[PDB]
Amino acid sequence: YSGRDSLIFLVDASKAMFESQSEDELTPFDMSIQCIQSVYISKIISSDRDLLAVVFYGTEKDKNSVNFKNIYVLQELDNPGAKRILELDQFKGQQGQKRFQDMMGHGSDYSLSEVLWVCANLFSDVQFKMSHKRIMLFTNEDNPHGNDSAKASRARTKAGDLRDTGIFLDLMHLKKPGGFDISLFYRDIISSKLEDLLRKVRAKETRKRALSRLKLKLNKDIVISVGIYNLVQKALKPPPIKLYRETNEPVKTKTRTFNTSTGGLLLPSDTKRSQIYGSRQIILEKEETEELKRFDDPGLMLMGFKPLVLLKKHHYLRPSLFVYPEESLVIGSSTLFSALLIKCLEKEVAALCRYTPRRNIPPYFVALVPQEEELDDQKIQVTPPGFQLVFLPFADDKRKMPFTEKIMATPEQVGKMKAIVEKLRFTYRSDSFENPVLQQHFRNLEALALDLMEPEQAVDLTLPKVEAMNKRLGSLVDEFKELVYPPDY
Amino acid sequence: NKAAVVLCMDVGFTMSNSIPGIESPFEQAKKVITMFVQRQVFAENKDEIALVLFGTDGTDNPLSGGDQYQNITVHRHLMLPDFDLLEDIESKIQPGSQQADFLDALIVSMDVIQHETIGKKFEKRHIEIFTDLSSRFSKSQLDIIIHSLKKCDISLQFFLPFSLGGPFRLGGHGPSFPLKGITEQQKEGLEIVKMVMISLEGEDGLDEIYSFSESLRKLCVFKKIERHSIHWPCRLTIGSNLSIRIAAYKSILQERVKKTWTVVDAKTLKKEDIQKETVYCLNDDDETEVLKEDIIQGFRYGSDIVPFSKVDEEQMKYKSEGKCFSVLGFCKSSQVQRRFFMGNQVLKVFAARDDEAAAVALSSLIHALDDLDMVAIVRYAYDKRANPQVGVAFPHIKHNYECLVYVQLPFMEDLRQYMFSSLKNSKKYAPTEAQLNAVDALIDSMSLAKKDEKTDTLEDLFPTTKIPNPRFQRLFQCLLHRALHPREPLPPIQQHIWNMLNPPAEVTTKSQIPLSKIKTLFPLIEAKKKDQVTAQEIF
DNA sequence: TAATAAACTAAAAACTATTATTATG
DNA sequence: TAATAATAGTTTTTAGTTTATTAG
Repeated sequence: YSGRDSLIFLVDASKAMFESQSEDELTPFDMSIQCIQSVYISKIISSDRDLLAVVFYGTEKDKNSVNFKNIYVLQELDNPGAKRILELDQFKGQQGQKRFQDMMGHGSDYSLSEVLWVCANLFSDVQFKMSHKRIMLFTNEDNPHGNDSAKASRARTKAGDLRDTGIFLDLMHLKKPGGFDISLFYRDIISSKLEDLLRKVRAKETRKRALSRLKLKLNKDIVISVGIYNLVQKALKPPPIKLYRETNEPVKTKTRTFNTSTGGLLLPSDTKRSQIYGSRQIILEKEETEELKRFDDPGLMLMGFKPLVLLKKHHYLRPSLFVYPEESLVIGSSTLFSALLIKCLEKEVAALCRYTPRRNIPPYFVALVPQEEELDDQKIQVTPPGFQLVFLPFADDKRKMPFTEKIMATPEQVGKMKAIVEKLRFTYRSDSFENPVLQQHFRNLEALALDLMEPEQAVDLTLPKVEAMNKRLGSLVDEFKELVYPPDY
Repeated sequence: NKAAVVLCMDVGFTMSNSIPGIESPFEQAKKVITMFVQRQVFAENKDEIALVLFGTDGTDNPLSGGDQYQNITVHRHLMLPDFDLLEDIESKIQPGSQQADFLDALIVSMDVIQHETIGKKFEKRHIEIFTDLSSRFSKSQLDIIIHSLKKCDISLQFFLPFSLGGPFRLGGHGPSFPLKGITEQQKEGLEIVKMVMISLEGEDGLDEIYSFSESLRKLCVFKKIERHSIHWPCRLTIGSNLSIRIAAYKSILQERVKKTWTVVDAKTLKKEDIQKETVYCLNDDDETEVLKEDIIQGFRYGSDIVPFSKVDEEQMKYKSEGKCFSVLGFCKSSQVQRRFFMGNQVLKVFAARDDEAAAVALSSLIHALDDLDMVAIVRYAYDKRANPQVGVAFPHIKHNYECLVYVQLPFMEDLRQYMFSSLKNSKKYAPTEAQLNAVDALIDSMSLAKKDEKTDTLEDLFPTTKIPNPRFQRLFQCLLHRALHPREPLPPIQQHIWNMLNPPAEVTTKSQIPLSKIKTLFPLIEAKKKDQVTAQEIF
């Protein structure tokens, strides 16, 4: 369903992060700032529908709607805009840190209960459907000790209250993420890992909803309603927009075919459609064109059953289409969808069917292959139970195959290249490869939105790794070209 | 760049009459040849046609063989096809009352082909059989016909009222036509013609026998016309040192329409006064015309727009480097999913000819991966402009030379991640055992694969892949109706269309009772969204 | 040397978000 | 006369376009 996963970062300012443990490593402060930059970046080009906010405590001036001390907001919850990154990023670096020490301040006291309360109030201000609320904490301390334990008590109360409210808490290690000197007080508040939040995943995007609700038709009489899902599809560069030269404003577009005979534009009635074959000018209306295209009503005209044992596996027309039963016209549909899938042992017999995605479109044939549920050991479901539509080829599809059967290789070579290939094996993580192009586009767009020239050219294994795998195997393949004359020359 | 077809037809009396239900095989012949020829002409094929009528009066044939090639009349000789011949075929051809020798028609058509060999590029050629094998013929012509076919080298195609192998609907998906109820005259005719054609080709000729019904369903009538696609030579080198040069071939393709639809004036029925344009006005509180050349192509980034001119992208885009078929790595054949295949075309891999070292190399590779059940990963690069893909390549076995199936594979940003409720364990929709048994009854009662003899005897009761896409034939039929009848409305759906698409009726008849048990066992409801014609001609 | 892959255009549907009807007073 | 009840507004695939760019 709809909803937004708004999130807010909370950063400590107690001067502990202002120092990098007197070493080469980045300050905790600046590492956190870089993390925030990374999250904005990964947010803008993933879903410009969330909300984000950043507030610093342990401060000198105090900015907030509630005039509380030691609390310094910077951005109330908003859609992540490039302006946010512009303003934030000038605070990073050693120079940004030292000039931030003065433009705002440098460390102070605070009271954790107050900052928690302020963040809660900040969430309350929003006027949207908030799907997931999260406050993730950036701090270097362990806990307040040189305070009254009443402060700690108030903190515990407020934390429990927020947990009641439905507010989800996270905490990040700053001094030595991985050093494991935290959590002698936070053991009962929250319910490192920030490197993950850093530049590890980017250029993503998400969708939620379903495809057309299409009628499954098994007989002329009885009915059954299902749902269609397309669990994969090519991502394209998002469509451009036509600005001005200089107003940077989208320009309108009135658009018709015109006629020189008169100043009045053409008319949809006046427009006619035709095809030319020399002596033939077949004159048609768009309407009769659609009538030509249409054959029957949208739905799944069931053809019959075919055992999975073999249909083919080398043919492909379109990406597969997941099916999930759903009450669309008829209740208890999942009642008939409860079976056909529990045991595919004899249900593997697939379902040849006639498919019609929408109005008037000439149907194809679809292989309604059942795919039973799998469970991941983390109680995670991927490839949910149901069906995948494999589009079925037609006779006109199988274009000409030139016939060339001449020579089979000698068996002394087949085992030898078996030894060759066996050395290299990649598990094929389906997430291990990426479209370089859209990602490059994204990084470019990030560049122009800010003062970055074009400092992004990283490869993501799209290029061959054999630049090192060549020596990985060594050179056994070279003498393993026992073709005496090299095919190359 | 050229093909030659010659249509010889029987116009006797047996063509006129037929068993009821098994409609006149001559009308089957005319319909099949009609959509054949209109496909030829619509596809602007660099084709060639000769039309001959035998069994009719006179001898339009150049040679009557000492008045022995009698009743053999060429109708429309070797010239570029037009609607004249097809309209004559569908309409102006009428049933006759006498016959001649079909073999003589064959040889004179071959002679016409021989006559039309000069001045025109000569590439290929075909002959097809249209005779119900009840005419009168000799038996000593086997030598001359076998020598002509073994020297003049014209591919043959057979057709029959029945097949080599009420309920008999039209010859589409229905019960097999009898192969033993024919007249004996047709028996010796079929025997001798099948002997001569197997002598032409060989064993695969035994499968080359077809019928009007087969041409209706299958595409053998259309496979004798063909167009090869261009090679795509590439270096499939594997590694960093050795090199393999091979070629690429588009194998499977979403074959769409190639001919567009111009937008036409209703009055002049022309295009000149129809100029399509836009002005690119500007959105402000006031309308303001702005030149098309006053614009920049920005993008929606964050909550604003970053102007990104072409001169920008052209020099920040992904500078790929040439076509390539490099290999990334390897994984198990299980480490792929039919749900995971991606792209728009299966591309088949073949070793480049004239380089047999590559041939043996890939033969060994495909054999090895077949042995290891191991699939490969390739970065598929097309050119200097197409962005690269990542795709699986795995062996495809066959009785002939094998091949390597290559398919594009998705990317990490291409996967769509949804969650679905697990209905394998439904506390609200757990299927009843009566429902389960009804399900089993439906599964077993109806099926579209005939398994028998336990000899891997897989025959599809509804073989789909041999069907073409009906949209094209429907388009063509409407084209004929419109161009021949300037003031007539659109024709009906050409029931043959459905007949091709209807499933075998015996299946639904046998499984109707299981269907009745389903309709009894399960609860169903209805809802809105029914669409209808609003205003109707009541009369 | 034209195929053709890609950028480019409408077009239909879902998931929304809402408004006409009664209802009962 | 407070209770519902059809409905149009965003995205989004699709899919026919048009367009370069190796090619004979």
